Amino acid sequence: QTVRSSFNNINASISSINAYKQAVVSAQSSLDAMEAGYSVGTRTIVDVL
Amino acid sequence: QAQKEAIYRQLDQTTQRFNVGLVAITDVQNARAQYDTVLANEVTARNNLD
Amino acid sequence: YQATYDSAKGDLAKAQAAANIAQLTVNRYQKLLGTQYISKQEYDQALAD
Amino acid sequence: YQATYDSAKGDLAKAQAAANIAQLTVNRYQKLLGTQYISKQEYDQALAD
Amino acid sequence: YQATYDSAKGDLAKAQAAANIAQLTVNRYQKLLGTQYISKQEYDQALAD
Repeated sequence: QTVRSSFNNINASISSINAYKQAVVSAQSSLDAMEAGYSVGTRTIVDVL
Repeated sequence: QAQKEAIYRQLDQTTQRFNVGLVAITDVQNARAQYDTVLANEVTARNNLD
Repeated sequence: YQATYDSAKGDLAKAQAAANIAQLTVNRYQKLLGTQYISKQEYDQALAD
Repeated sequence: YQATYDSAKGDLAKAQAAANIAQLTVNRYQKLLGTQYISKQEYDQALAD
Repeated sequence: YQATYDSAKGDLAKAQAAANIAQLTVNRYQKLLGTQYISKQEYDQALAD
């Protein structure tokens, strides 16, 4: 039972890694959006923070 | 499984909206992130049943 | 003609009240503009109003 | 006729202020649109305005 | 009469711009309607506009 559970845990971790990487990419895109808006003049410093 | 179906349909709707052109790319990235999170959740639930 | 004059004066008073509130809002936004706590778009819109 | 001329000049000034703020918004949105950070619908709406 | 003609032409240009943006929006909605991703009420409203 321990071997089976430990084998499944690795696949779960791989899927979690992929999901978190995509979330990081989306967050970076949002930050770039806020920075571009702030530089243009449509945003405040609080938004980029 | 039901949640995965709903989230995939929402992501497809967002992609169609972007392709026609109604939303920025940030919305598409957010939808893809949510879909990947749902895929990971489905994998976790399958392993829990096992 | 006195009635017409009274109507014109009332319309002028209404316009003056609108201008007063707009000027107050602009003056309030101007102080916040100094410390980058309000986006330039909102200040431009208030100035136009 | 002087009073009528002054009224016409005031109307022209109001229209010019509206056009100025619309042009500023259009320029900012065109600056943002170049690399897909705002929707094309917003840009079209600003252009129409 | 030249001034009146110019004013009428300006009004026509304003109406044409409004019609153009409405047509663009309704075309995009019609493009999206094929896969059942927008409620028919929204498309009917856009067509009426």
